[PDB]
Amino acid sequence: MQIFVKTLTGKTITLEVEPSDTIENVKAKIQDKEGIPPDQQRLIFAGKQLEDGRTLSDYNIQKESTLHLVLRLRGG
Amino acid sequence: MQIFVKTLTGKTITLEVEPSDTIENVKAKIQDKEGIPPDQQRLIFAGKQLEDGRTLSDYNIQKESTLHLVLRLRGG
Amino acid sequence: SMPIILDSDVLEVAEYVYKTRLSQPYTEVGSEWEYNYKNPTATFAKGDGHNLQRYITIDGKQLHRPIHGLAHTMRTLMYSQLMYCSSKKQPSPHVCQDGRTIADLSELDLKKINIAQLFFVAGRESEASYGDAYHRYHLYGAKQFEEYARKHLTHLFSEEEIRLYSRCIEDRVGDSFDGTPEGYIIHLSHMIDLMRCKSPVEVFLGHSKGVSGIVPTLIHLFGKQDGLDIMHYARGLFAATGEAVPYIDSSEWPHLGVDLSRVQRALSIVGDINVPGQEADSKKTAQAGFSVDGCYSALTSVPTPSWYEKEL
Repeated sequence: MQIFVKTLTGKTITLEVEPSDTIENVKAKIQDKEGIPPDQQRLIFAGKQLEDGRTLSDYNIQKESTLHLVLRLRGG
Repeated sequence: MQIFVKTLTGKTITLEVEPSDTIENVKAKIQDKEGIPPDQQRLIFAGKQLEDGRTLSDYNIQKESTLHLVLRLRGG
Repeated sequence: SMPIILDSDVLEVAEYVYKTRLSQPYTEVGSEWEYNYKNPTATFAKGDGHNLQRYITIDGKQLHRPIHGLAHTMRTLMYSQLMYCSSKKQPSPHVCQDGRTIADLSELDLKKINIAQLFFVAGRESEASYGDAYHRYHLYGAKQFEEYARKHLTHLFSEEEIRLYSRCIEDRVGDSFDGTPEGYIIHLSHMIDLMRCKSPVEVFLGHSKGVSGIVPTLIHLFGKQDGLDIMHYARGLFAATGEAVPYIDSSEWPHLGVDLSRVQRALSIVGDINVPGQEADSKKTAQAGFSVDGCYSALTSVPTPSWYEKEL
């Protein structure tokens, strides 16, 4: 299924994911696509900061949901 | 006589001064209007930093001159 | 309007805090600080976040703790000065548990508050913000404040005041945010700056059921005009210090996985709102992060709201 990941300034990507995928795996997908280290990725959904060991389905993340990514400095 | 000061926020203000006023007296008048302590003030005219115990007349600062206020640095 | 100015004695304390704490690397980091809720007592960590955003690199130099560094800390002082003015204009300011309001504070109290705020996040040893880490880090900052106060600030603070401001920094589980106006204004200032690192949910809708957003909270306290002006001022400080400035887009609020009742409430308070974002800037990030000179030069460059005034 596809989800959206948007930075706080509104730069958007999609990812191809499954409900059981861990947050750690989502961050590795972001690193693959955009080159951002997982340790620079603070991800937020429905007001909650996401924990590596939990799954998309643990947060009720579904098809065409939007996650926010708090990136401090591209290339930093 | 009237002179102008460009403040730290870029706003223009007016002061009433005499040629015989010291740079210290000038910074006091800026404190009285804007609340910026004399310590934090560095005043620039015609690209020269102005020194506390000189007078406006010493710098040939005449009516309707504009001074630039910048932050006096502490080295940290 | 008048400019927002910090006292020179306050700027000396900011230099000490920067040199001894805010410039320093986080220490609760590495393989021993990783976390998995499935095997929770596996490492020293008790929750997630210890390895998040530890530092960023600008021209080959590391800027440690960029989310809780100098620029964050100094922006909070500007906000308390601004809210002091707004509270004194309010017909009916907020009454804290001690019966006192922000409008009852003196200019000397604001100086004291400003000093305490410099230490509020100084005790952090990572970006971890789960309860145990959060509370330990606020305890550490409180003790760093008390040590410095006794060494250099006993002409300003009595021992009773040192303990009162230390308890504010500690932000104990059992204490309310609005126990006193000194503590309330410290929490409100921190609250405003969260816009740098929170999504639209926390900012406008409230992070959970029964919690007001950041911006609704300012509108309830200061009225819609002044609350929105405070928000925009913070944004201005963000741009000056090279933060990523978030976009605002109320048409997106219903699509972020939150209940429709929280979205209706936010629209009735805030109104429709749309404001562009702005990308972070490395040179400004460095200027504001590496020195009090740099940081205070940026902050004092930003125009203040039209209604800002101070008695001189």
